[PDB]
Parts: sequence; C-alpha cells; structure tokens
Amino acid sequence: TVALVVEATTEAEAKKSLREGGLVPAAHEIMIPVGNMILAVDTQVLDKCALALAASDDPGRWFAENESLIHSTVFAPVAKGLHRVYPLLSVRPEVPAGYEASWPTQDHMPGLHLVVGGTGAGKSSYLASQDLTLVIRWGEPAERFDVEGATHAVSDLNEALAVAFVMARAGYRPAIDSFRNLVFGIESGGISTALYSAMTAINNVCSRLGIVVMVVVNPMATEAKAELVYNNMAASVAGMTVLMDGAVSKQTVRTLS
Amino acid sequence: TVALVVEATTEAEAKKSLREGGLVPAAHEIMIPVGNMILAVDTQVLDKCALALAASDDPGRWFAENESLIHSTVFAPVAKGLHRVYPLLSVRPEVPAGYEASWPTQDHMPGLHLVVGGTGAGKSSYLASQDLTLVIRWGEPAERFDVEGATHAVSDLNEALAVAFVMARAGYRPAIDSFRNLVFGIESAGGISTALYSAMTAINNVCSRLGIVVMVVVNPMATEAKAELVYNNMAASVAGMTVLMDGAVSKQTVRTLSGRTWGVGK
Amino acid sequence: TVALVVEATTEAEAKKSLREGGLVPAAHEIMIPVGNMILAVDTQVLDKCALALAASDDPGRWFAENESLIHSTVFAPVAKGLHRVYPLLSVRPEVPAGYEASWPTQDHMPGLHLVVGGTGAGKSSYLASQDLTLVIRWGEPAERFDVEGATHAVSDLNEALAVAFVMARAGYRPAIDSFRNLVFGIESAGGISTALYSAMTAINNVCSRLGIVVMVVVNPMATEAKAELVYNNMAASVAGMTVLMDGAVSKQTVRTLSGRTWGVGK
Amino acid sequence: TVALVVEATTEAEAKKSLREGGLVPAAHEIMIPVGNMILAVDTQVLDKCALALAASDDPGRWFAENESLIHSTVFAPVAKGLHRVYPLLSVRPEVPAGYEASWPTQDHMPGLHLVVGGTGAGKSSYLASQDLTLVIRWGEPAERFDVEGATHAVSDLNEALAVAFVMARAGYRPAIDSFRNLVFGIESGGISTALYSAMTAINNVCSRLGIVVMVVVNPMATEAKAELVYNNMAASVAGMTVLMDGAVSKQTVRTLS
Amino acid sequence: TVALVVEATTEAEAKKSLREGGLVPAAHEIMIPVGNMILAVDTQVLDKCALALAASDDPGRWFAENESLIHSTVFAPVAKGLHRVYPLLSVRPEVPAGYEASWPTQDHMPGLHLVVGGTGAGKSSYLASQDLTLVIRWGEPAERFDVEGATHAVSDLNEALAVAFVMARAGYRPAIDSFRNLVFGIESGGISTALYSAMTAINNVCSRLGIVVMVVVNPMATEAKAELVYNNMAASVAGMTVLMDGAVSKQTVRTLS
Amino acid sequence: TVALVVEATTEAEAKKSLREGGLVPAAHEIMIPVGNMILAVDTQVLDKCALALAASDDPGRWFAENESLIHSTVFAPVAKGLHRVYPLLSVRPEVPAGYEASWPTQDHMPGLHLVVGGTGAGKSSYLASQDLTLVIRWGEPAERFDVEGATHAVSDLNEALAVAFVMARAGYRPAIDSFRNLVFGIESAGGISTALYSAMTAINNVCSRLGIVVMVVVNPMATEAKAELVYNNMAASVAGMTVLMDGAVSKQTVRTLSGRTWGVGK
Repeated sequence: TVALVVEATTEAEAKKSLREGGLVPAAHEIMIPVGNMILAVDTQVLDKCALALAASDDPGRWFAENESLIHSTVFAPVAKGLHRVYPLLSVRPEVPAGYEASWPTQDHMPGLHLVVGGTGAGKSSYLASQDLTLVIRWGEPAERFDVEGATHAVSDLNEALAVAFVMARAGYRPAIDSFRNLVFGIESGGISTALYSAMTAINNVCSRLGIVVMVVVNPMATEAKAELVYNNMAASVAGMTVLMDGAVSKQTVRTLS
Repeated sequence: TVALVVEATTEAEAKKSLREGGLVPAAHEIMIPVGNMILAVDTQVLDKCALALAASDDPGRWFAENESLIHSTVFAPVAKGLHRVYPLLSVRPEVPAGYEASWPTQDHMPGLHLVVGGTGAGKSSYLASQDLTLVIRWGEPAERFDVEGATHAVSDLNEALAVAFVMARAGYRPAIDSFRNLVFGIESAGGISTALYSAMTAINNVCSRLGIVVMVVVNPMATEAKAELVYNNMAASVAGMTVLMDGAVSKQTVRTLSGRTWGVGK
Repeated sequence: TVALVVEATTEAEAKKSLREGGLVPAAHEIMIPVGNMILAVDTQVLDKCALALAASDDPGRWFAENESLIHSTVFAPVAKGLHRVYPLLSVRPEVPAGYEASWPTQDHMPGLHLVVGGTGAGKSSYLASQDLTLVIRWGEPAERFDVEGATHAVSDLNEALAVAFVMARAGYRPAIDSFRNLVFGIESAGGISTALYSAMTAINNVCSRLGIVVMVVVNPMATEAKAELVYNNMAASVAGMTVLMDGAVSKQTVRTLSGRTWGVGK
Repeated sequence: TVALVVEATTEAEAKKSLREGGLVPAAHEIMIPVGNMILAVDTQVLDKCALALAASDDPGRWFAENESLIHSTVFAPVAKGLHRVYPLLSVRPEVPAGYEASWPTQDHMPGLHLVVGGTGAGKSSYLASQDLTLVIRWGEPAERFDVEGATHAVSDLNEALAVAFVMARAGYRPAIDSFRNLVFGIESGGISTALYSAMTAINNVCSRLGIVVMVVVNPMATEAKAELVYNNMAASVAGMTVLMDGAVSKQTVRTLS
Repeated sequence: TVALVVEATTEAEAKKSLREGGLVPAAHEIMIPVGNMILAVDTQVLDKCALALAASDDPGRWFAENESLIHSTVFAPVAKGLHRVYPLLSVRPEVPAGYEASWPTQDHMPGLHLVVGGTGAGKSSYLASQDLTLVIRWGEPAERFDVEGATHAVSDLNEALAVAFVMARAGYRPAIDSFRNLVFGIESGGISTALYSAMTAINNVCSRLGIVVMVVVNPMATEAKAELVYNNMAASVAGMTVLMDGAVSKQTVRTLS
Repeated sequence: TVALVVEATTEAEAKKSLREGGLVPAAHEIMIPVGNMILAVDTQVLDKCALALAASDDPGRWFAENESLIHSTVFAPVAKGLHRVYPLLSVRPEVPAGYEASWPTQDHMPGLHLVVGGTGAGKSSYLASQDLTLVIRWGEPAERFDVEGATHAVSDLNEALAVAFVMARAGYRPAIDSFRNLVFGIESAGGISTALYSAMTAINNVCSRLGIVVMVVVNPMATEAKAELVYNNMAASVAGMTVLMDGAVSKQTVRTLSGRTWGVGK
C-alpha cells in the first residue's frame, strides 16, 4: 500500500505521510538519507513484525510465511521534493530509555558495528564466532554459504535494512554481508564522503531503534590510505572491527559507560 | 503554514512571501543561501518562539514539544526561480542597534564562532568549558554524551539553525555539533569547495542580522599541507574561529565591535 | 508483448509486471541492474525457448529464426521509477535445488566464468579447447572466425544474455565474446569503474538463480601496474575466473559447491 | 512590475522587453552576462534614480526612502531562451560622447577599477584614501566597518550593481566590497576563465554608462600563478591596483589620452 | 519521409520503423551507435542508390542529380527510448556470402580501413596512391584539393557514411577525410574509449554490407601513449595503416583467408 | 522574421526553414556549429545587406542604423532537434566559382585568418598595418581605440559574424577583435578544448562557402610549453594563421588556391 508513482500535487496531499506520497513523515516514519536517495522505515510495520517474530513458538516459520510483509518495513518515498524540504538530511542521535547491550561488546552503543577488511575467509570465520541468528546476504557472488547456511538472500537496500531492523528489534542477532553495493553505488582520502554520512545515517537509525546491526564493509582503499579511511569510518558508526589476515587487527567501540 | 508543493504560477502569486510559494521575501523573511539550496528564516515566528522559550520551565522540554513551530521558523521555500531572481545570493552584513556581547569573547561580533580541528575528546572538552545551555546534535554518530548530556538531537539544517536561532534570541547559549553534513554535502571547485566558505559567510551574516552568536563545530578535513590555507579561508568567512590542537587553543581570530583579536598557541 | 513507451501512470498500473509497464516484477521476472540500466529476464519465456531449443535440429538455425522470442526473454523495462523503488539494486544469491555441474570445472557454482587477459590468438585458442556449442559474438570487429567458426552474432546486451541463458538452460555450452562494450559502457569513479564489479556480481547471480554457468570473455584494460589488483576485484565478483598468459591458463579461481579452488601456473 | 515567473510562449510575446518576459531587449535595457546568468540593467530606471539623487538637497534621505526603487535598476530576466538567442553574450565596448574623468586617475577609461590583493587592514586603509561616497558591502562577514562606516549592505549581485550604477551616474563615488561571492560562484591559470569575461562584461556596462566603479577582488590564486592571474584580470578591465602589505604595489590603467 | 519531430507515444506507434518514429527497426534498418548518438542506415535506399550508380552510363551525372537521395541513406531516428531498449548497442559482426576483396589488400575483411598519423602531405600522398574514386571531405578546412580534386564535400556524419556506403556498394572506392569531428565530438590510454566502440560499430556496418571504407583518423595522442592508442584502434577495425613522415610505418589487416 | 520561441511540433512544421522554427535549412541557410550552439546564416539577407552597404555613404553609420537586418543575417535557430538530426555537424569545404583574393595574401583561400599571440600593442600595430575598413570589437574591455579608431562594437557572436560577413561580401576588409569569448566560452576535453578547433573550422568553412576571408584575433592562452602544439592545431583548422611575437610575424601559414605558404620570423 506504498505509493509507487502518484505523488502529492496539492498542499492537502503534500501533508499526508510518505507512504501515501506526501512530504511530511508520520510519527512512525523515519527518513534515511543514503547518498542522494531517501528511504523510510515504517516503525509500526517494523514493530508488528518484530513482535510477531519475538513472540512466536516457531520464528522460522513465521519469517518464511511473511517475507513480503517484512521487506515492506523499508521503502523509498515517491515525493520528489523531499531533498529540498529536509536539507542536508541525516538521522538524529537518539537512544531509547533503558537501552542495554552485551553484544557485540559490553555496553555497546546502539548503531552499526562495521566489520572491515579481512581475508574473505577471515570475514566468514569471524562471523561464525559471533553467534549470529542469520546472515543477510546482499550484493555478493553466490557461494556455498548461500546454499546450506543460516542465510537470507535479498536484492536491494530496502530488503537488507528491513530484515536487519526486524530481526534485531525482535531480539535476534543479524549481520549484513555486505554493504559492497553501498560502497560502489555512492560516489562524490580516496573514499566518497557520502559513504561516511550514509553510515552515520543508518547508524543513527539503529541508535533510535535501540539496536546493533553488524555489517561487513570493504572500502576498497589502497593500503597506504587505508588507515585514514578506517579512521573516518570509526568516526561515523558506533563500533568497528578491522580484520587483517583473518585476525582481529583492531576494534573500537563507543560504549554507554 | 508553509507551502510544500504548490508554487507561484502567475505574477500575482509570484509576489507573495516565500512561505506562500511566491518569489518575494516578506519583510520578516531572510533568505539563507547554502550551496545550491536556499533556506529562509521567518523572524516573526522566531520572535514568538524566543519569547515562549525564555519563559518556559525547561528548554530541552519546550523544543521537543514545539516541533511544528520550529519547522516553521526555518524552511526551504518551494518556488524554483529564487536562484535566478537573486543571483550570487548572500546575506547582507548588518548588526542590530545596541547589540552587546560578552560571550564567546568580549564584544564578539554577531555571527558564527567556528570550533575546528582536534580530537573528539578535545572537542567535547572545549564545548564543556563554554557554559552552553545545550549542544544541538546533528550529523554525528550517537554516543554516550547523547544520553547523559544536555543535548537536542536534530535531523536537517533547518532544524539545526532554527533551534540555535531561537535559543540565542531567547538569551541562551547554543552550540551545533556539528556541520559535518554541510562540509560533506556542499560540493564545488585548495581541496575544499569554495561554496563552503560562502555558506559560512551566509549563515554568519544571518546571525549578524539577528544579533546573535552561534558556536559551531566544523571539521573541514583538509590535508596537513593544505590545512593552514583552508583555516585562513574559513577565518575570513566568519566572525570568529578557534582552532584546536589536542584539546588546547592553537589559533584564534575574532572580529569584535572595536577591531580584531588574534591568538597563537601550541 | 513488451511495453516500449507506455509506462504506469496510476497506482493500479504500477502494480503490473515489468513487461506491462509496471513497477513490480512478477514472480517470473528477475531484474538485472547493469550500471545505470535495469534489464529484466522473463523466466517463463526462457523456459519455453529452452524446450524449443533442446528439440531443434540446429541451435544456430533456431536462434536466427526466433529473434522475436529472444527479444522477449530479456528486455529493458519502460517504467522510470525502478531506480528509486529498488535502491542499490543487486540480484540475490540463490542456487536451484539439485543443481550440478562438471563444466567449466567440477562442482562449479552457477554464475559467470570470466576469461580475462591474453591475446586474440590465445583467447581464441582457449575457447576452442572448451567444447562450446557456439560463441556468441558481441561488440568486436568482424574477423575470419565469424565466417568459419560456430558463432551467433548479436547487437546488444539483451540479445547476448538471452541467447546465453536459453542455450545454457537447454543444456548447451555458450560463451560470450565479449563484454567489451560493457567495460567501455559502464563508467563511474583503481582505474576501472567499480560499477563494472557490481554489474558482474549482478549478472553472476542471475545465472546463479537460473542454475547455469555462462563463459564470458572480459578485457578490463587496466595498466599492467594495477592489473593484479583489478583481476582480484573481478575474481571477488563472480563464481569463476581464468587468466590467460599468452594462450595458456596463468591463474584460475572458482567457487564450488564445497569450497574454492585456485590454479597457479604461468 | 518586472516579470518574475511568466515568460513568452508566443512570437508576439517574445518580442516584448526583458522586463515583460520577452526575449528582445528594449533600447533602455542592457543585458549583462555573468557566468551562466544573464542580468539586465534598465537605464530608464537607472537615470530616474541618478537624477533624483543628484538633484536632491538631501541625497541621503532620498536613498534611505527609495532603496527598493534603486535595487530594481538591475534584475534577472525570466525568459529562458536568452542564452540561445545571444550566443557568447558580452557587453559592447562604448564610451559616451563627452566622457571626462579625474578619478581614480586622470583620464581613466570608464569601466571597472579592481583593487586586488592586500591585507584586511591594507584594503580598508586604501579604500579610506580614495574619498568614497560609500562602500557597498556584499558577501563579506560583518565587522566593525559595517557598524559605523559610510556603508550600504546588500544581498545579491543585482543590488550591488544597482547601487553602484546609480551612485556613480548621480556623480558620486561608490566602491563594491567585494566580488568575493562572484569569484566563488563562477566556475569553469588556476582561475575560472568565466570570471575574466564576467568582469569584462560588467566593465563594458560601466563604459557604456560613462562611469568608473571601484571593486575589491580577491581571486584566491596560488602565488606561483599569482602575477599571471593578476595580468589576466588587468587585461579584462579598465584599471587595476594591486596591494601587498597594505601598499600600492602595482597599478595599470587604460586612459583616454 | 523521415520522422523529424513526432515520435511514438503509443504501443502501436512504437512498433513501427525508426523512419516512422517507432522504436523497432525494420528488416532494412541497421542502427549505428556513435557515442551517445544512434544513427540508422536504410539498406533499401542504400541498394536503390548503389544499383542506379553501378548500372548508370554516366555515374557522375546520376550522383550530381541525386545528392539528396544518396544523403538520405543514413539518418538519426527521432524516438528517444532507443538507448534504453537496446542497451550497450553495437553492430553485429557479419560477412555476406561470397564476399571477395583485393583492395586495400588481398582478402581484406569488410570493415573500416583506418589511415592514422603521418603529415598533411603524407596523408594526401598516400590517398593518391590508393586509386580512389573520390574523397569524401568532412570536418577539415577548405584547401586547394577541395577546388580542383575528385572530392565530395559533406557536413555531417549521416552524409559522410551515406556517400561512403553507397559508393562502395556500387563497386567504387571511397575514402573519408576525415573523422576529425568524430575524434573531437565523442567524449568519455588517453583516448575516450567511446571512440573505439564507435569505430567498431561503423566497422561492423561495413562488414554486414560487405564493403571496405577507407577513413583518415588523427586520434591526436601524446607521442608516448600513441603506440598504445594505435593498438586499441587496430583492435577495433578490420585494417589500419600508420603513416609517419609520409611513409607506411605500420600496417595490420584482418584477412578472410 | 526569425522565430524566437515557437518551434516545429508537427512533421509539416518540421520541414520549414530554420528561420520559421523548422529543422530543415532552406537552400539559402547555412548552419554554423559552434561548441554546443548552432547558428545559421541567411545568404539572401546577407546578399541584400551587402548591396545596401556597398552603396552607402558610411559603413559605420549603415551598421549602427540597421541592427534589425543584421540580427536577421545570423541567428540561432529555435528548433531543438538540430543536434540530433545533423550529427557531428560541420560546414562543408566549398569555394564559389570565380573566387579570387589578393588580401590578406595573394590567392588566399577563403576562410578565417587568425592573428594570434603577442601583446596588446603588437596586435593593435599589426591590425593597423592591414588596411582594414574597420575593426569589429567584441568581448574586450573598452579602450582608447574604441573612441579614436574606426570600430564597430558588438555584443554577441551572431552580430560579430554578421557584420564581418556583410563587410567582406560588399568588398570591405573586416577584422574581429576578438574571439576571446569563444576561447573562454567553449569547454570540452592539450590544455585547450578540442571543440575550439572544430568551431574555427566550422566558421572557416562558412567563410569558404561565402567566398570571403575574415581576419580574427585569437588568444588561446596556452602554456609556453604547449603553445607549439596548440598553434599547430589551430593552423590545421583554418585557411591562414599569423603568430605575432612582440609585434612582428614569428610564424605564418596560409592555404592558397595553388598551394600553401609558410613564414618564419623571430
């Protein structure tokens, strides 16, 4: 029931929600700027899904039976004027009252936890150690892990964020493998600055939802500029783990202290 | 209420306020050019909010429950032709009569005071030493300080400017942490877009016309070689600028009501 | 038939399939993002063509006399909102149940197999050793091999993917020579646009969902200095890749149904 | 009464003036190309303002009371085909009959007199020595000079050009401080060539009007490419004074001889 | 009778030929992608002109009298969706049955034969040695050769290709001097890669038509990257001849054998 | 009269002349491609003006009081499909029958004669020695010569070319001082845009078709390193070119009816 083509042309219609093709977010809609795109998470749909999934005796069966409903948690509004009305849009830094965390580390701030670098088999071996519920697979070549793993395959950034948000909000532990297409598709030392603010935007969405989502990221930096890029990433998110040669090279985490 | 999609299509319509979809600012509307965007502050709504906030119990409480007044204080006019009708738009350098200032420095000119460079801890250390009413939080990853500190989180430049304007016109002390998105988001043709400097002069002179000072954290992320030439360009754009090197003041320039002040540290 | 100029203008039309001008893929439609283009494969038409092709006398004769069915197997949807509605679109990694493979290698994951590097004679030599049904020829200057060899000449990326898909689904062995126009046509932000790597990951996962392998000749034309980097980024994008050193296999990497195999020769 | 949004859609409407939304200048309209913008000076409005100001007993009060009318001297035509119809538009080089000048120097050609380089106090020290009527302040941060100086603060290029044109036609001596925002806004050794042709355009508008307007300009050139950028500017305008360390380093002026 | 401004707006109109403003090439239309342009050769008009010229008793008279018909062999379709409908368009490599060639070399594949580098007198002296029927002059300043030579002067790429295609189909021997305006006009080591794909596309039109067209081309590479640029060109066409100091430096040709 | 805003919207309107808003030049219209602009010369209006001017008392007077005939001689067609319909448009190399020339040199091919480089005094001294009827002044700061000398000042490229065309056709000697705005205004992909080279060839061949020579001051502003290469690319674009070094001829090259001439100085 998301408007796909018809957008507000009167003041009366412009006041409706983003879902209906208006330009004013409802209380339960959070806009997420990614590059020059603007997505929206419907926190009512998100919470309906998280609650159904957290309260289920068979969470796997409800998941499979409502994939379409889960994916609809995030969508791209149709109204073209959003960039103008919300200039230099980000997501505000909020933490829900009573938030608590023990994973990925103790008192980990809600937000993103980037897993960067790694052998490739050092990635997958680090993901296996984190006791994840599933791995959301996006933008990566099909390998064995997609065939007989605890995975969920998606096609676009709406589906990736929607599943991670729903799983984490239901109390489970998701990871996204990976933001490869987000590193390639956003363009503006050596890395597009828009990648950093995209990560802060998605990070602060998780912050507002009181969740952590682990995400694999390969910034494709020359190994000279790699320390400066990794530092600009740590400055954008709640936590970051660098893997070099399959071992944890360094981890830096904002904590609630 | 602010027009969002219907803009002037006739000459009679074109002559209305920016709020109404026209192309002619009312006397109480000031345009704010930022890059290829044009915002507007409504000084009537600004005055109404400043009076209400100056008398309320809690400043952080009033803001979170008056979102609809804040969204009306600074907005992005809908009309397209603004860029053409006002070529190379800036904001005029104007100080109100009888303006006074003791913060951030004595006789500090109205405008922006940029806090640039340093570390995240030295940035927190510096603003904590400034007796701010609260820090407006924009464009930065949520951290411990967002839970335990006196903050107000916002999502776009309209909200950041509006909250700072209202707090200052009500006699409070705002800082904005930070203009990260304005550094990343504006892009033109060293190493740093020249439109960043014109955007800061514009926002500076709006603060000037409003007779206020807004402190703003800015990390321009210039090369260590080009850092000093970028810091000179930014200092020439604003009322005041403080450069931090490891929590301490490394350089300062301030325009005052009687002249200029400089500072040298390290 | 495929809509060419009339696209969804109402919400009810937007629910229709891509073929019909809508914005929502039917169950039997898979979107293929290539750079800033979005193609679509109709798996129902694909399954029909593969059954017809498997029962025909000549595979080259069938394709030349069924251009209308091929142009329906892969097309470019007309609706313009596709980029907005599916942000950063990829193709998802799937493997059909009971997929098996003994070519190009044993237990080769479905997807693309890139043949990169080498000379024109070394490339032509290697394809001759692969026991291909025919070579799909696209974007290259006509040569003697187009007269004397088992070939099918095509004009655009739709026809090239359609022919390869129908053949592989019919049990034949296609190779595409080459992706020259895709290398030249996709441009973005080293030395090589990163939209090349995501385009092949997208085409690789379409083959993956179809349970097929398509051999593809690629010459990314990186400076010999950065040539090792680019080959490693391409290997990371696909199921398999072979590098030819002057006619013979210099390197080879393949994702398999069990693990990952590396060949190093030269 | 300047057309703001409605432009010519028929051949009959296209032949009307720029003020009316047409594509053909009236005899009293001069087009001014600046970058990819096209402005227009209405010489009838200009001369009406110059006369009232020059004839007034209290020139200060008349301009205090007629700011809006003065600023309407220069405007941006709404008609969009002007770029096509007048390809590579400039302003023609004319000198009115009987032109005569003793400032900035003797026999100074009408046009711009650029004041380039110098320091912040070196600039203001030079402008004070030129016996100006007022300084038009544009695109610069507010300072003490804007509090208690003989200044007029403006917001855009229409207003800056309008006041200078009217002031100088009335027999007064204006300066613009500065073209900062024009140096920044025009993009195309090391400086945008469009900046050079913009100042030639504005220069030739002044020559057609028989006036000299003094203009502060900082081109932001690296000092390797400095003398060369400065030579390129002198080649675009009537006169140029270079300041360094507050002193007049160099000065070149086209004279009527 | 080519649609110049009115393009298909319905599905029924879209199915018509490129000439009629449709999006679907007829059997006798071949699309030619050049940079971001799409041209089309009408092979029925092509063979009408070629036969009339090959059969005429006074071929010069027939072409003097039918210039406008010859030039209509190639045109630019009006329909705008062609870029979307035919993604990454090329021209398919075909060779007609029974194709034979003895010039420019024995068994020369059909396609373009490029003449690169050299000097002005080196180029001219080479084309004289090839026994050409005429030289098609395009994008070059008028010289003595355009007054007293066996030349046909043209203005755009449609006309240049149209005359070359007709002349060669009729059994004559044309050359195009030159593709200068194509090297300049197509923008994307040192040379725009779109120059290469454009040459391959035009090359393959010739191969489908079973002809060879000789074309002068100056890619204007820096002398270091020149021998790389020449190799990328030879990898795009059937034959290439490098002139340096008026002598044939290098020559590589694909043969039918 | 020239259509300024209404362009062909039907196939019947599309076949009218460029003057009328169509897409097909009349027999007496010649399109002139300059950068991404397309101009047109009307040789019928050109012929009428050239007769009127040839019989008038004063050339400078006739031009100033016939601006309407001039703007009608060269104009920018309104129809937008022109770039598509005429791909990579140039002007064709043609010489009218019986053309002859003693200026600027004997048997000089019709086209442009570029006067390049030097100083402002060397250019002024060189043009003064050329017996020009008048100098067409375009895109230059007004100077003493605009008061004391024989000039016609113009504003855009249309009227600069029109005045030159009318004068040369009526047997007078025009020079354009200068193509500065053309060097600054056309931007493409060394150091100097290749589109500058194609624009001069286009304008050169219009003059060639009109059987006239027009002298044009051009300062391409090349680095002293790349000036050799830039000057050779310009010489290869036009009929004649004269390079001035400090007032004297340093290099010259001219295509003539019988062949070519070179000059070497310094």
